[PDB]
Formats: sequence, C-alpha cells, structure tokens
Amino acid sequence: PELPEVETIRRTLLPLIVGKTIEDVRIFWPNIIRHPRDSEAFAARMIGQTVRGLERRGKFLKFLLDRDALISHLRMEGRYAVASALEPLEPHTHVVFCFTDGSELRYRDVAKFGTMHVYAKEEADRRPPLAELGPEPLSPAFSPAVLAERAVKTKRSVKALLLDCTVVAGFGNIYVDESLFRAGILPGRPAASLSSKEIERLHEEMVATIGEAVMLYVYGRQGNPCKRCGTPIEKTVVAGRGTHYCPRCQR
DNA sequence: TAGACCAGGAC
DNA sequence: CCTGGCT
Ligand SMILES: [Zn+2]
Repeated sequence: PELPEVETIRRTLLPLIVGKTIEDVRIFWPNIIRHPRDSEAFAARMIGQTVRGLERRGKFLKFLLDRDALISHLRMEGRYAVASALEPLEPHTHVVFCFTDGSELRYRDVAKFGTMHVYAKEEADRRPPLAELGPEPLSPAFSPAVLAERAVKTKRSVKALLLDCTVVAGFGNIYVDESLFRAGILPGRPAASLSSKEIERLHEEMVATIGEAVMLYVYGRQGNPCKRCGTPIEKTVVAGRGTHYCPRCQR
C-alpha cells in the first residue's frame, strides 16, 4: 500500500480495535517480528495491553497500546482485518492478536515481507525503523525551505532525493513521478540544478498530489499520449526504479 | 552518495 | 524479477 492507502487503513482500522484488550498473540511466521528479536518476548509483552490509538508515520502504522507502540510496515502485500475468533483464518495469516471480546486483529501477508517492531512508546520514534524518518509530506515540517536545503546539498537526481525517506516520509514511486510531471521537472535533473521557483513548484505539487489521493498523468502510461500535450510518455530507469515522464512537459 | 543487500517465492 | 528502506 502507498501512503494514502495506509492512511485509509489507519482511519478505518482504528474504530475496529480501539479500547480492546489483548488476551493472546499468535505468531505463525516469526521472521516478521523484528523487535524484540525473540517472537515469544514480542508476544508475551503485548498480552494484557489495551489498544488506545493508531497513528501513521510515512507508510508505517503505529499501534499505540498502554505502555508499548507496535510499529508495522505492510510492504507489498501486508493487510489487517478484524474478525471473529470462531471463524477459520484466511490463507497467509501470519500474526493474530486475540482480544478479550472474542474478536481478533489478523495480519495477512502472502509475500511475508512486512515487519513488526515493538518498543516502549516513548522510544519508538528514536529506534528502527522510525528513527531517521523525514517529515510528513502534508505537514508544515515539510516546507519548500526544507526541500531546498536538502536539494542544494546533494549531487544526485531529484527523483532519488524524493525517494529518500529521510527527506520526506513515505513518498512512493508513483507519487514521485506524478509530482515531477505536474511540476514540469525531469526526474533525472540534479536536485542542485533546481531553481528556487522549481523547488517551490515541486513542493506544491507534492503536497497536492499526495493530498488529493489521501482525500494518473505518467505512471504506467508509457507508450500512451500525455494528457496535457499528446507526446508519448516514456519509461526509463532512474535511481533503481522504473521512471515515467513526458519528454515535452518536463524539463 | 551508488549499488548491494534483503524479506520469500514466482514463473 | 519485484521493492522499500546497509556497505
Ligand atoms: Zn506532455
């Protein structure tokens, strides 16, 4: 899931678990548990805690309990559902939190790429995987000034800058390409080559793009006509990822 | 800072 | 070979 989807999950999952008390935690693929390393410790510490909240940080979900925070990354295929303890589990269910009311929070992940870290709440933000995460794209903390300051300090591409989680939190490939298109900037441009007016336009489109999705011009459209100028959208490789852009609209 | 690395299986 | 985030 991308940031906007994770936010949707955060928003809808919360009412379904808030105020529920954990009675058991069952783990069927321990490698998903990253901290504590020992999955039995992970399971033992959660038992008895009540769910008090659910926040999002980039693409990470942060379940807030009484004493601990559970940091969860879905990666590709991770998904959460709330259902009855009386019904059979669906396939690829790897972690289940059982509540005292007979309902369960189930984690499914065909890829088994997702991760879970538990820490005392007060230290979750200074530990992996949250420790170095950049500001929320939709928050005041992520401003043109902040982007500009990171821009003029690096030699790498503007796309690579935007994909850097330390620069801005959870800005996916899709939204990087779309935002660059809307800002009229080639993904291959050196971040330092961007003008004050460009970084400002980029910031504005970043916020608008992710903001609209939370509440496609180029991504996956290669071969197809640009929606603004009719030029065939191109796809190459930039900073490891597939990169989509209009050779005419973007400079 | 550029890749390499890696979670696990898919075709 | 697909993909976000240690050498
Ligand atoms: Zn165009």
